[PDB]
Amino acid sequence: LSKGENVPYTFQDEQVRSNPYIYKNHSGKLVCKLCNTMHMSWSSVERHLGGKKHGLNVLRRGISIEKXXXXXXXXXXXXXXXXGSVGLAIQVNYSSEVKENSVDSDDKAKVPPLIRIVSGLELSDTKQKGKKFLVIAYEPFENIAIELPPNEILFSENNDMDNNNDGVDELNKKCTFWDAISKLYYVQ
Amino acid sequence: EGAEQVDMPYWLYKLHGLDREYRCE
Amino acid sequence: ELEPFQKNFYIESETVSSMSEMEVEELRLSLDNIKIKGTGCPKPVTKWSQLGLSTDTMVLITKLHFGSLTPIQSQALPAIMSGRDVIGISKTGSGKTISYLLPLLRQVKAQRPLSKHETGPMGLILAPTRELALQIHEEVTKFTEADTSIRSVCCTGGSEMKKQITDLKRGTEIVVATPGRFIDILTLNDGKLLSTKRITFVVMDEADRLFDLGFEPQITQIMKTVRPDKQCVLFSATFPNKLRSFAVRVLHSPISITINSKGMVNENVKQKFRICHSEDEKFDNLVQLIHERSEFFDAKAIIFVSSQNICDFISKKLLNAGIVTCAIHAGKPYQERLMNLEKFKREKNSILLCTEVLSRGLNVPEVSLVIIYNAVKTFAQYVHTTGRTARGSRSGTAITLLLHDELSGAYILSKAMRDEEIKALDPLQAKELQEMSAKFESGM
RNA sequence: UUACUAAGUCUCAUGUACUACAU
RNA sequence: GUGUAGUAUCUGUUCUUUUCAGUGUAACAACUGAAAUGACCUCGAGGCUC
Repeated sequence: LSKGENVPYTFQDEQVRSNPYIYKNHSGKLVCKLCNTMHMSWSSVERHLGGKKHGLNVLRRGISIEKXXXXXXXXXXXXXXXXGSVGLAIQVNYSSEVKENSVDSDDKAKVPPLIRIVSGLELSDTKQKGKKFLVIAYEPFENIAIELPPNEILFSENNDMDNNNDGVDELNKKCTFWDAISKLYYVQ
Repeated sequence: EGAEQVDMPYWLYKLHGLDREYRCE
Repeated sequence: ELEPFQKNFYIESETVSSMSEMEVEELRLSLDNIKIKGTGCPKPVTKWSQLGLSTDTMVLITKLHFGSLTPIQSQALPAIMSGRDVIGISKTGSGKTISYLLPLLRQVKAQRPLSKHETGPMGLILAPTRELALQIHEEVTKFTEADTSIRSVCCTGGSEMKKQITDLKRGTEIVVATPGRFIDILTLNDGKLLSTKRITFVVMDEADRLFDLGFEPQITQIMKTVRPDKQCVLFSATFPNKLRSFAVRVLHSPISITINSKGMVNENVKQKFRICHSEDEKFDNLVQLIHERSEFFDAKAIIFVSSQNICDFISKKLLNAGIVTCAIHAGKPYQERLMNLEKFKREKNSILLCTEVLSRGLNVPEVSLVIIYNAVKTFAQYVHTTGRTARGSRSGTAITLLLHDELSGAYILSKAMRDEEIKALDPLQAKELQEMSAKFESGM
């Protein structure tokens, strides 16, 4: 059952071993140095190797081994209404190929204007606050804001049928249009 | 539409004392 | 006072029921030498459609099983669907599982549903290992999936008991189990979570293994809580004495089905062939054979031919060439048949010349050489002709002279010869044989 | 740099000792 | 160099009805009794749920 292999004694001061684990101590018995278990016969040794006990100690031993031009554009606010409530609509116009003739290197040129709702709680001056602003931004031109005293207007409920191209946010895809051919940004 | 393909210690954990979930307050 | 129930759900298709007995023998020989024991065995089927299964099931199966019915399926399906107790000896991977599942599904389906107070099951399948039980139960589910009137629960060891108890709470029409776990579940809680009272069908698969893994006590006790008019089938790759003994104890009028246990022809018979290209060449070989034999000098031979006209011709032919034969066929007056038979049994190293049809009944002792001059066309006729030389240790040699065009004849030889018999002959003859047989086989 | 604790019960097998009892 | 009965000790293997109440226990363990069925929600856990 030993398959003719020679297992040297533990005290013989270590030829490569099949398993460098099962040894024979000062006595004739066979032992697993990791498991610290004594085994009478080589059959018992093979039961030990095929047993889950020895394997667990092998995994434990492996774990031990591992151990900006700012130019104000022109806005055109206008009180709108549909059905069934009231909403706001803004018409922002941009340059007429006047200065954009020097910059055309596909650097976010494909990116349309972006809007975000900002709380006045944070300002460069920090004096008064308590209302929101519908900020609109484009790379070269300067940012623009619109005060929204009303807690909620035109804040709709599942307008479209839940299609998921987040773009920037639900606000932008939900209610903005960018006439890039004429350079007119509508928001409502 | 558009789904195209191409081409163990059983008695030991009870003995340990997990027959009754213990708690530290 | 037991509740009566139906076990025979089999309606033999007309095309099958038209088959004669000789036809049925032949079909069994062709299906890997199916051997049966027991009385009243229904004829094997050869097509899924001869079993009268709904279209759903048909679609599903095909899907479930691809290609031709296996030999075990061909014979076990109608025997089990008929309600018979069956011993099925065949290898793992022979498709045996559906052989019992289909009839089991049918039988359980027909019974009234489990009442609000009945646990089930109606059908029980026992397996010796968790791995086999899980595999069987997976099959079952592929059928119980469509039909919500039928559940299966798999109850094995090496697995949470509480988990399986939650199942069995809800009742179940079918259980697949290892014997220990099942017995454990039966006895548990006063045996109030599982009843054996409605079990009408028990299957034991890999039955030889059940004794191997120490389950005799469990399966014996289980059969003791099951009504003795239950239908029971035992499937196993081998048939150890323990199983043989167990079957007598648990089965009624069993039909045993064994697939190609031994060879169709006695393994001591040396089967050979020679492929020829003209009747003349066949005749040249026949003569060379008859002379050659002499250098090895009771020792007698029988040439088998296919017809009375051929027998007469070859008789005269062999005569004109210096060879005297004792010719026999049913166109000859019985008085001269007797004269030739006695001359054959009298004279040393005699040669009988006989039609293949008279082979089974010839009243002569075994001979040292059979030369089949016209390749036979059936397995049954090949067995009867070659068996004329069969004699355990003293068996001789059977040689077929085959013609290039005799495709069905090659099919028979390729199926009845031992692999090592085909190896010892010329590799080109061998190659032609296999080509001939393949062509015939795709010819259908 | 890993801050020091694992086998138990059952089942069916193997390892090894032993105790009365007979040639 | 044997046989009858019987014992002890390794090792392998494996986790027995999910719960409740009583006995029991240092606490366990173990033992003693019964048994839910159905629906729903979030990530085997969870419910002043019905």
